[PDB]
Amino acid sequence: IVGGYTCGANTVPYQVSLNSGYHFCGGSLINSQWVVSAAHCYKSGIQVRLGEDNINVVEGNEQFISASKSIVHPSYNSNTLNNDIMLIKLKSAASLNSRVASISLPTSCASAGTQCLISGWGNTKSSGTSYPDVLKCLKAPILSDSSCKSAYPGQITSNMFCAGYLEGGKDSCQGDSGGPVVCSGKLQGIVSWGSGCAQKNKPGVYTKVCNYVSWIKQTIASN
Ligand SMILES: [Ca+2]
Repeated sequence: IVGGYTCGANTVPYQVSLNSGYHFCGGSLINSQWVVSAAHCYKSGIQVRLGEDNINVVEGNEQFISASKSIVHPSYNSNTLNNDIMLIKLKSAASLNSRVASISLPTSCASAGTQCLISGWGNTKSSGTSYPDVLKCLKAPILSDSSCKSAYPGQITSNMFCAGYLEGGKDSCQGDSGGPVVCSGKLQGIVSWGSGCAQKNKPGVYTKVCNYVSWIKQTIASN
């Protein structure tokens, strides 16, 4: 996250870190046994880390649970990043409390102008590299589809939205991918892609979760 603020420990209780020896992507806890992330974060050998603030220090609220199954969306396209969404089943259910909690799926899609919260452990610089150890947060609005398509001609599908600031300076970045975009208490987006981070006229692009609720629910019900 570039241009954000330190969230505070366990203030984003649905945020997960995906770990394969190191943090590589975020995700969101949607019930006691399932996480949603970005398909481009797929790899074998995932450990899901819940209850994290500092990802390099054991602070006492963590739960570390291995994945038993990963399911990339049937229509994910790695070249265009269309349908950039993946479900991960945990080997055992997490223990839910005030510091480790699920986030609700949306019943309706959010409109442009709605303010959302984006969070992650990704790079905090638009030029160069500095990775934080504690969770960072950013408040940002959903942009109109017309502004999004004007920023990224030929690249925005109906399964994507832009959020952020056309002036630049505040955005998600590398290492935030897979993490949550929460608006009015519901999961509306997944951190997916952008051109650099925090550049003028290049806001972040997010997977539009409301288009996937039926797939999510049916997949969980049968796996
Ligand atoms: Ca920790």
